[PDB]
Amino acid sequence: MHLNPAEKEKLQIFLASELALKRKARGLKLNYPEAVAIITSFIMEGARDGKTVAMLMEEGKHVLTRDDVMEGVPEMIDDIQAEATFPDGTKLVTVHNPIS
Amino acid sequence: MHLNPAEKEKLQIFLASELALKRKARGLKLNYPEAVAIITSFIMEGARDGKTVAMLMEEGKHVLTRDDVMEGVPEMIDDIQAEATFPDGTKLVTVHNPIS
Amino acid sequence: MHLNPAEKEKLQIFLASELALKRKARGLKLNYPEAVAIITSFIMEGARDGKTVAMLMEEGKHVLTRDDVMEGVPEMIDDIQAEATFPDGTKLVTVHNPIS
Amino acid sequence: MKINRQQYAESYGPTVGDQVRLADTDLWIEVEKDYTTYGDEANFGGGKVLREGMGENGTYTRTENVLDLLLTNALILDYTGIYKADIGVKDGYIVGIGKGGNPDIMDGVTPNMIVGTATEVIAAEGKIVTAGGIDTHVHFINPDQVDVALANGITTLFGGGTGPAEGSKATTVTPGPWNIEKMLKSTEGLPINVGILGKGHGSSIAPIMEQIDAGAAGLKIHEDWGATPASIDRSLTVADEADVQVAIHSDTLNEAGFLEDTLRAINGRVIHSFHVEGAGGGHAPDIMAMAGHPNVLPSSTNPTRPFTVNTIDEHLDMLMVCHHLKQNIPEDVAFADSRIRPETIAAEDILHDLGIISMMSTDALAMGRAGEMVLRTWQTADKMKKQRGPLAEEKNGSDNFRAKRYVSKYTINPAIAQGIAHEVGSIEEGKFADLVLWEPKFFGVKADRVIKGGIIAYAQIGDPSASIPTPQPVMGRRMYGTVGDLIHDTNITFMSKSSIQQGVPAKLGLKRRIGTVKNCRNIGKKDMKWNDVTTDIDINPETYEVKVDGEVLTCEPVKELPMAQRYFLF
Amino acid sequence: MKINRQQYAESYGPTVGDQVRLADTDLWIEVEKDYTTYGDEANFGGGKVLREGMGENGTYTRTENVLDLLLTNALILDYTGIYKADIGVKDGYIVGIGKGGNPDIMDGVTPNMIVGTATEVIAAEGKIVTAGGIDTHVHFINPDQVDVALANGITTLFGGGTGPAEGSKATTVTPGPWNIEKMLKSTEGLPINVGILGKGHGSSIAPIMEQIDAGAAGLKIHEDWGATPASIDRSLTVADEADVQVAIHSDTLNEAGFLEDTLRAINGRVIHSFHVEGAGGGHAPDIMAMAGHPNVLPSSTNPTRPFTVNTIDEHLDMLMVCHHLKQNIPEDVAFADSRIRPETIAAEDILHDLGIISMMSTDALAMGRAGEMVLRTWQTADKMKKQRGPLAEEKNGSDNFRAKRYVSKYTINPAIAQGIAHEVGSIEEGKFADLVLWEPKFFGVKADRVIKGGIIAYAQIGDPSASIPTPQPVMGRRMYGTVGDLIHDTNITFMSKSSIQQGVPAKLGLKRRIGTVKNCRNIGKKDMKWNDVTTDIDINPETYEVKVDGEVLTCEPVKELPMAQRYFLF
Amino acid sequence: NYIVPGEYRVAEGEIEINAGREKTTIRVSNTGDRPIQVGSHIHFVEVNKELLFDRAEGIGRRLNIPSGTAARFEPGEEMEVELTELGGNREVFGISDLTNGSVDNKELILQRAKELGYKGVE
Ligand code: NI
Ligand code: NI
Ligand code: NI
Ligand code: NI
Repeated sequence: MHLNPAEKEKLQIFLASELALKRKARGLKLNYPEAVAIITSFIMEGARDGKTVAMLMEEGKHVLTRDDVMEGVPEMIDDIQAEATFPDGTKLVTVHNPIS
Repeated sequence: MHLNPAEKEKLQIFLASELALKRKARGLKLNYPEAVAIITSFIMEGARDGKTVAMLMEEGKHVLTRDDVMEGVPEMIDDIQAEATFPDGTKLVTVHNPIS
Repeated sequence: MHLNPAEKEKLQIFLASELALKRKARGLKLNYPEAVAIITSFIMEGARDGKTVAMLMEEGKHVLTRDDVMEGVPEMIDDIQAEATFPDGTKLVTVHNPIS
Repeated sequence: MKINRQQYAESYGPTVGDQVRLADTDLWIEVEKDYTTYGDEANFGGGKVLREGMGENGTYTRTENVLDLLLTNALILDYTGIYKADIGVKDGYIVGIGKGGNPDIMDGVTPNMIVGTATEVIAAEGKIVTAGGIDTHVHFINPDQVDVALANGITTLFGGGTGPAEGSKATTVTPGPWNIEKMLKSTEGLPINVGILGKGHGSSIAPIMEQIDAGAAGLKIHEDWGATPASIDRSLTVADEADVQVAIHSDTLNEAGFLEDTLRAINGRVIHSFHVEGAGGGHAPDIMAMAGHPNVLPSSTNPTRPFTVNTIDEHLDMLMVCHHLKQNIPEDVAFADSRIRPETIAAEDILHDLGIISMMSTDALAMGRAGEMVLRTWQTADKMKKQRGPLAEEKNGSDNFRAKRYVSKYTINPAIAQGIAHEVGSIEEGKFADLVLWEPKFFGVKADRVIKGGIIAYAQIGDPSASIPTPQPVMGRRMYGTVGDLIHDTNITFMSKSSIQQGVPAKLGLKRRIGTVKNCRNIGKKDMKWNDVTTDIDINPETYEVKVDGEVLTCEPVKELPMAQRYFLF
Repeated sequence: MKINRQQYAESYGPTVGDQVRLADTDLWIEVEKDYTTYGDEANFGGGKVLREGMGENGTYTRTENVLDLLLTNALILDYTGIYKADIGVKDGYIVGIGKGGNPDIMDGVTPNMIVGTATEVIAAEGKIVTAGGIDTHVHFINPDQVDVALANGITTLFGGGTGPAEGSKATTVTPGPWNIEKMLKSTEGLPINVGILGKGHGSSIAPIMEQIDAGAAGLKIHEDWGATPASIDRSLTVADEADVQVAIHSDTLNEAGFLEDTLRAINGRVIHSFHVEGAGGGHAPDIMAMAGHPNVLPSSTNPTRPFTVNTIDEHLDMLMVCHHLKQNIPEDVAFADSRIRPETIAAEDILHDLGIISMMSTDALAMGRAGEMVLRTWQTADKMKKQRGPLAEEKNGSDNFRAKRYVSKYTINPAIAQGIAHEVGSIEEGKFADLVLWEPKFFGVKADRVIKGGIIAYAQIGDPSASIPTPQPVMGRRMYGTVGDLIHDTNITFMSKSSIQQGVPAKLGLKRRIGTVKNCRNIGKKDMKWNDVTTDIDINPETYEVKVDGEVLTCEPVKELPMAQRYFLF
Repeated sequence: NYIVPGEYRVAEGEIEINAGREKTTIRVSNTGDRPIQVGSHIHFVEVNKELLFDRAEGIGRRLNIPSGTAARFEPGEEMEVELTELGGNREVFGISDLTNGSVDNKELILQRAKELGYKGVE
């Protein structure tokens, strides 16, 4: 596979997102790391899909809403940042205030 | 996400449980680590759901039965122990003789 | 569970395969590490199922075809090798030119 | 020109009179004073103040009052106060708390806090900064326990053990000269401060004392090795000669004596009573009465902290494993059961709140959680505010008195008890620069950056392959202070005066900083900061009801805690 | 007997006139010459040539012209040529490039390249071998960054920092004697070569110079510490006395001067201009004009490399984080915005292609990606071939001229700039054996094996529990060169001549090889291999249009790159 | 009742910066063709040569703006700014090397500024 250090680490994010999505699907209000994981994996999969950085900067604000998460979680997340390989190489996506 | 050492490790348990559940679903009798993983992840997800320690001590005996596992596996598992964050903080669940 | 070093590492392969299969299912042509992960996890799950080494040496050539992967990926993969616990212990499966 | 308070706090952190919520608790701390000069705040970055000729002095060499490190705009939470200041570090020690910058052009610069060519900057604006936690009940069982401790803000581990041997899995003991030497060598690779306890057992002095001469920093008396009147007596005789502390886990079984017999053997000498509530061990049911005595330095371990609806149910099997007991032996089960009492656990919450139990500790991996000492301290304080109300000592709606009482339990008090408070345990000038930065939203839960001897040792930080360090996954990671030979300069091995005098560090090739244990035989409960209360504690032998000043101490268990499911992935 | 070319290349790697595609780019390199004797190629394995009495000599002791290591059949890509040879290593250094084997029976054996009893073999047939990358813009922020660098073929890190402190997160600076000593000690555990930069700030000489005497290998002038005329001047005065290099990140704000004022302060002295395009910092908008001057050694950092459709959108928030800026301060945002210009980024691609920007670098973790210097160099070359065509200098349809121009940017040129090219930076006899093997399909993307001082330090290798090392999962892993005390012999700490003369290594107990920084005040743009062009660069202050020789330099951003989604799991 | 973890509850009132120090308002122009941005703590007389203002009025002073903020001058832009007095020892070293000592030495500072072409010396 030739996995580098980042590829190994970022597998964890995907896994944490899968965990969090199962928790959401069985009716739980998500906590801080769960919410961060879901939005982060969303961004990295979006890059893999070939979306632009600008698309993901905006889409990232519509992944989870405040009714999906526990009290105070929206205010705990000032931004989420993630890097992934886009068609044009690694780029950084910054999503400001992803959950209103 | 601010993952601490235990959060990172315990992701592995969830993953091993998912692996084992796929193996069970395609008709395989489960082995020792598979059985342990399933029961362990069950406990940690139960804590996340807000069950009590006492509930999980008993529910843990009804996750897998001897017909779900290979010969001798029930007798290899004297107990399973797992810690998770309950609504009232980290607690330990001990399940004695989880597979009769 | 008593996980040894290889059991821990090989969990990653299963996870990478699950990731890659989700990418394939949403319509993406797979890249090099994705393709390797899928074929590798296929082999290890086949061993768990109790297939022979000889069966998997041949089945491994029919997991992905060139229309499943990006340009040049078939030619990048000369072989895939994986070890797993068969009913008769650990064995090595070598699949030559898995994607024509 | 004036700045409104909201905007001021968002730029520089809070100032005098502002309050900050601790994590998701209902505890609020208020800034008591601020060492700054408004308009001359230090800050670093593009176009900021700490630049040559401006807030950074360009004239002075490192010796001329210049710092190695300035933490700008810290909100300090310490037994000494809750206040706003810059913190200046040099030679690995805190040298100034006050106002940093450049006396060329700024008013109110503390004279030895010059930002110069030699100065690194850490931005503490908007962070709470505390001393590193001092955990004095550590079982050295699994080296993976160190990162667990660092992640919750612990910087010193005192205890014993050789790994997952049954003796160590039960008791904080590194027994004898050879095991002690081996573990001192192991300690060279552990990125945390360490002190090692020998076995406080014997009926002759020499077998006990030779552990102190070998490099132990104290002793542990534990019932699993025989907490007999003789072992108690000999250990304290050794400790009084050697100037080290003795920790006791007393005779739960009451086999050779009741509590009063243990106290008679102690004979007024200084002792640290571990897990004084007794779930972690001790004369059943009345061990917690220890915490009333003037010669006792009392700590709790963490699984009983605080009293919750799941606390009792986890304990029996935990105890059975730790103490190598068998379910099929009725007297093993009876011993275990005798230690587990909701009556004393409930009273333990209140005794903490009253300043009668002075210290927290983990009991890491032997009925305790290595990364939850700090966590559970604040959960206890929060529970007590909810159930008891603000303390009478509070003012302006803040919880500052409670916050000082509770922070002392895991910082200064264990350091005083162990004879190491000249080096560690508080944010004071002249002490080692073991500092923990916390975002208030994560306070007591997950440390931001842990500084050890003036260099960051552990941090919550992201993708090492990214353009900046903030992208995911953000996780706890060891930093440069732990790498190569820097691990030697950023950590202290605490040892007895005799072992130091006898050249043990040179004999073993120890390269870590060597700290001297001292002044621990001439202290008592009166010396426990904000937790100095002596009183008669009565524990009913039949009902386990706990009384102080004729009043029954009891409270309810809670179903939910803060600093819990909002934060943790599992 | 004759062998057709396809079969020859499949057995021994390519020979004279054969071409190889670099990864999935449209760049082709052609073998220029071959040192072998056809029929006497060295190879190792079952029934192969390197056996006693045959291709391995059985007579000579290690001193008698015998190698410690032979890399057989390497395709070398270096500023010195693109050619086929065996590479011989002894005492951790490259001692022979030519033809290895046994002079008993083989023709054309290079006299000091005998394969003997003492010789290990690495098969390089079918691999491209390059010098290890020299990254001269490293922020030491997170130790996990080292493996990231090794995985993309970087073997030397020059820069500064103490971990995730704000000063270090913004600037390549290890400030003052104490922080420098601490980081030299930390470096003992980092499996890569290292040189440390002090703070190039002050208005007196002594505070700056004492960093050099403490062990710094150079200085960084950074606007976040005040890139004033005084700091520039004093730093260069120090550097001229000490024979070390100065890197500059200039005054973006134009606060104390415009570009011409910075150049006047430099006063014709040698300087390394970091991120010369200016997104990474410098006089807005015209900093890139630096790269026209004969006394400037100009580098780029990697996030602008090459110009793509997503480049601009990632930059603002990246910059805000790195330089500790606030979104709610309009002048912070204006400063950040002033640095981000598609006009100069587009011109930067072309300036690389013309040999006007001489070096690449990462800016690891402070607006740069630790593992993408090599990667983005080749993506830039590929983009320029696609948009500009083959260079006029090329012949036979190969891209050899471009390949030499571009490989020089991350190997020899940074080494020359830093004063370390006597030790590292190219595959030449007498230099340290830092070598990277690449499968052509992974060239510039993921290194196969990274050799440090003659021992493999990092490799893409599989299951450690398997019967052979090729089964999955194949991932980057540290090898034996990084383990125990071998990490000392396989890596170099580069230091100033004065610190070496003053015995700093002995004083700090440094066990690594100690490299001397020298000959960096007597060089200029003319000394940058294949990238030596001086010219007047005009940057329009209103439109940011870049002109060279009266011609506007511009190109389009691309939507896709090679060396991207075919290879990476995320 | 809604809990924002770690939230502030700031006190009432306002923070006066540089309290008790003399304030001076002056007009400043960017005569150059690239933007110039000036930080809160730079000795004002030592700013970029192409800023035009009464240089004598910048001696011993800096911008009266919150610590870490700045004033930005686009090309050709004139703005009115308020200065405050430097504190501490009222000495400046380095920067543009116009002072290197007490800010009281106005004649020397201006002589150096004029010789080097800093705009606005009488
Ligand atoms: Ni105990
Ligand atoms: Ni214990
Ligand atoms: Ni820079
Ligand atoms: Ni940089």
